[PDB]
Amino acid sequence: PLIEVDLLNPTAASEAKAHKMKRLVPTPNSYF
Amino acid sequence: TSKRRNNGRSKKGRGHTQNVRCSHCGRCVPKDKAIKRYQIKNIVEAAAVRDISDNSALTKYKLPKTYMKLEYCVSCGIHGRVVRVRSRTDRRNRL
Amino acid sequence: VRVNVLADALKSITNAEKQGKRQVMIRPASKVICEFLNVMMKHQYITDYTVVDTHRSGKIVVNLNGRLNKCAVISPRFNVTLSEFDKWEANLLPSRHFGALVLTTSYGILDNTEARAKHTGGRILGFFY
Amino acid sequence: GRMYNPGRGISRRCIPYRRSEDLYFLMRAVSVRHLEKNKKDKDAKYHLILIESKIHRLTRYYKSAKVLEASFKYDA
Amino acid sequence: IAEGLPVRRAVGSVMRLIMDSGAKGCEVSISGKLRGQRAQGMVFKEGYMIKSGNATRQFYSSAVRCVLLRMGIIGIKVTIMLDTDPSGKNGPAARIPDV
Amino acid sequence: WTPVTKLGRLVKDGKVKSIDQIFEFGIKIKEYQIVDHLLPGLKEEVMTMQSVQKQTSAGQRTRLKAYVAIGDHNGHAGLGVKCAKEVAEAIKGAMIQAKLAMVPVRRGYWGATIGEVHTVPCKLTGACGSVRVRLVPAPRGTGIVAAPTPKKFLILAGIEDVFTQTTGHTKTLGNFVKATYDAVRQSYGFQTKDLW
Amino acid sequence: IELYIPRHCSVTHTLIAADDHAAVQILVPKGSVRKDGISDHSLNRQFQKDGFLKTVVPKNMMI
Amino acid sequence: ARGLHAARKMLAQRRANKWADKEWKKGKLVTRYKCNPLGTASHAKGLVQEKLGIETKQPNSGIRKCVRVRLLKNGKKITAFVPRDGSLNYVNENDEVLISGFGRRG
RNA sequence: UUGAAAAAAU
RNA sequence: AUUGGAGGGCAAGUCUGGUGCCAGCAGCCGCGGUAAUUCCAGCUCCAAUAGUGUAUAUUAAAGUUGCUGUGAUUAAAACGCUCGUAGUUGAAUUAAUUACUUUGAAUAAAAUAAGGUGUUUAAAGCAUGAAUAUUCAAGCAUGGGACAAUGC
RNA sequence: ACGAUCAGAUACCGUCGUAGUCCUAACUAUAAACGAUGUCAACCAAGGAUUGGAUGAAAACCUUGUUCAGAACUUAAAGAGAAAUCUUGAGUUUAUGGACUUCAGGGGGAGUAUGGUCACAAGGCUGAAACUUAAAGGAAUUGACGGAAGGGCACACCAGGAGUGGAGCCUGCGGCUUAAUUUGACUC
RNA sequence: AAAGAAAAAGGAAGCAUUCAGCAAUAACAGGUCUGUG
Repeated sequence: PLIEVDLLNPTAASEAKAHKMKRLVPTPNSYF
Repeated sequence: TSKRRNNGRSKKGRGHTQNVRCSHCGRCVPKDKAIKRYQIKNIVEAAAVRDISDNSALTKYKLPKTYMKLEYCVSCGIHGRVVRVRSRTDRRNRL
Repeated sequence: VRVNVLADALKSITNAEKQGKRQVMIRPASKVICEFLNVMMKHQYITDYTVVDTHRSGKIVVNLNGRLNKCAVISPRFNVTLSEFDKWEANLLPSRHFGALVLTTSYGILDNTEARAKHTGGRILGFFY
Repeated sequence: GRMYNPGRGISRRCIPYRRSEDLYFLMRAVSVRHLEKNKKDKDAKYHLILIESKIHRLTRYYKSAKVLEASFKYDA
Repeated sequence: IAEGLPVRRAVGSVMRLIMDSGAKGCEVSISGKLRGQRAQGMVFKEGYMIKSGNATRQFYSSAVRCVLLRMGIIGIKVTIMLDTDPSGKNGPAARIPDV
Repeated sequence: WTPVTKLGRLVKDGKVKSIDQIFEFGIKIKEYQIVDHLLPGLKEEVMTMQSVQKQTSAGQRTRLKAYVAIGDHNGHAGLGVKCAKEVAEAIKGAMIQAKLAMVPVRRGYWGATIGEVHTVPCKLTGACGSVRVRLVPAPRGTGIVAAPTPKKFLILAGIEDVFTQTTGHTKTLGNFVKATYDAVRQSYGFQTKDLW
Repeated sequence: IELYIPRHCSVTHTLIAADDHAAVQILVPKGSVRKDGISDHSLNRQFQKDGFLKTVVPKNMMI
Repeated sequence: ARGLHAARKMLAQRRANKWADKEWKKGKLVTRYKCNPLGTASHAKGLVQEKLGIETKQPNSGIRKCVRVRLLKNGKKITAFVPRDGSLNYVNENDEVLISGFGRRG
């Protein structure tokens, strides 16, 4: 986006909204 | 070059649309390229709507309305004053 | 498909600096991609970078400060003889005191300023203004 | 993107960050060869050609991996 | 013009001379075979100059001249827009004094 | 004489000494008389005369459009365009616009830091219309290897050794000089290493 | 050898063009950046570094 | 076809794409030695057969004096432009006349 | 409702 | 001491007689249909100078053959679409050949650029012989394995 | 094939009618087969809205948040272009190189001839030269023009009055005539 | 909200009160060298 944000460290709220493969470290959304 | 961005028609993701017949000249025109107008008209015009009510055998009869959808082509759509030629920067108006 | 991982990386950095971005992300990180950034850090065209470990050739974040003008890759790496350096400097670089080529040699990745001193040639990876 | 249809899906499994048959399933070609009853199904005839080349693509690769002996040949 | 000076300079000097002599505007017209066999015509103007009205009788100073050249004849017309010195005010004018 | 802008007053009252100070801070030169004071003795040059015609219901209103480029050989150049009925005013009206459109031209060396500055510091290309002119640094030997039309301009800008490659419809003198002028306009916008 | 030492943008650290008229200069006691709406936010990243602003931009946007 | 090992496609493409020019192609077809009345010769000697006058094109007017000349090496017929004003009188019937091209190449 | 054409160059 | 020109490209005449879209000049744009800056002539100067016009062919301009270096909506030009062999191009990762790269050896002279050398200068000539560098493509031996091709 | 209209109409307008239009089986393989925009891949400003899913709140449908795929749209003071325009590129290109395939080299001749090949056939695919010519062509500006539209105006017309054209005569013009019947002007 | 439009009364005169002269930018290859010293 035009409004640049810090991406080396992401916010905890913004990580949970991104696609599971588009995070800084892709992690599954499944439990158990 | 391109006088219109959508080439006059209104099809984007389909390669073919069935033809329809123009209501004035009967010219085969595509479904999207056609000019579609929906007409609502009472069978009895306003100059004679009260004439029926003076002598009507019923009591609370409400006169119905005619429901016809007219499709024109460009050749007699413009000639019929349904649409007109617009300015170059006024062509984008879509309301 | 992805033919050259370096080619897509450099154009990401070139486009980012044209938009004034402060740091950009390159999803793949090969050995040459990291090595190429090391050549551009000695000239102080970038401040520093990082290599996130993702177990799938993790991303790289490049920190840049409005200094990189045009970093580009070169289509299949041509064999640059030592005597042939003058041919490429006069074309690929803007001036004799500004540009910096990048080459790959057996002694590791080197730039044109130092590879001439080491007296060696080899293939060419790209350049940066 | 897909090999034949120009669709680009990115749905995947994501094996987490911690460490603590395909050829047989394509012989779909048998199921389509339905072709005998509907000989005019030109859309299934085209889709069968794609599947036939898919099998003729794993055959060419599995042979170089020595999984299948070089005498393997697919016939209906 | 008889001396051979170009119309762009010889006329311009006179057309400047009238300008700083208190004249509101001037009109100089030259026509003839000045350039080639085909005829041409140029009309020069500076300042303010009205053309329609009775004021064209009480404010104009016109004169028509013809100069014979080696090739033919050239006509020259000069009309000068006078000022308030030939006393008399124009039609459209208010000039409201302020206290 | 009789300035009306803020910058025009300071130059008239001897508060601004060098033209480059105006260029350094992006100030806009809104009067041509300012250039007549900071840079006296400006060489004049008129590249060509073009007659443009407008068709009307009676005839063709022919008007003359003049391209001129002025600037001392020390490193300043400009270019202005103006059209009017009379040829005398077309050059006269182009004097003003060329003065208002002066830009500082940066020059450097080619191989060694030996006085004095002769050539462009690096490679630049004028972002004109269909014409694209590329400037290449040249050694002390070769002069301005260029077409006669941009050679007249590059002499005024002060460059004495340069190499040019011309692409596009170069027969259009309106865009030929404006390609070179735009090439030298961005000479100071290119951030080299020494300007860090 | 240099006509003048050119100015520099304090937001993106690139040179200021000789005729970039849309540029500004703010003294409290580039043109292309301004015309995108970034000049408002980019200054906030620069104001807060020197402390003129305290808690206007979140810490996850300050680079 | 930019690849380092693809030096056959690029060469074959240029060999194919070079045949489409109107100028160099004339230098490899065997037509200069066959259809050109001059061939590769600078000048052609011939014999006069007929005196003819070709009217100019649409914008211009007038009759251009010319002669129909039959060569001695090929025997073909070519119309030749008599050079100067009133120079048609100098030429005669059955005499050696030199014919050598024109300003436009070939 | 009908409604065709305007010799070549300056 | 001549050749060609004196409308633009391209240096040079706002000179006088004839011809009246006819003769004609013009590589191109064009100049001539009774007031020719271009024709046939009379006067002058413009470029070169033992030189100068002409016709053909080679090269550069031509980024109009394009690896360096083109264009593909409308100027010329994206196969109607898909499958597919040859061909080209093929993600990251490891603390036996070949290619690549640095060196040498040998490598006809003449010639290319020249080292030296007042044929009076120069073109020349070698009257100390420049180490003279030359070898693109291949081949021989060798330091290195980043990028690469070959499969256990 | 008739009937109209027209100078003619062998056409547009009206009426009738064989092939065809429909299904099967076998051929043909061309279209403005068009988004006149090849296929795969990385980056890419702001905004509304839509189709199919996944995840929360609101308790299958409806309102809303995050995210993936798809056909599109609005703005751009930015990028490109010769301009129209393009932005899910026609951007990242004289600061020129991500990988691959095809096509084009001024306009005619001409997709013609010959040769080869496929098809029952019409035809398709491959496909030049001889010769001829300073232009052909692309996007936008002004003007003019429209048996194109919109808005206004004029004894231009409507409602009329007087008439001219018809008759004798004055006069001018063309024509004939002559020794000469002097000449300029030829729609407003 | 306005420039303005219309009726009637008054007024000698209320369509710009009516009719007239001058009347711009640019052009015709319009007529006159049978008007001229």
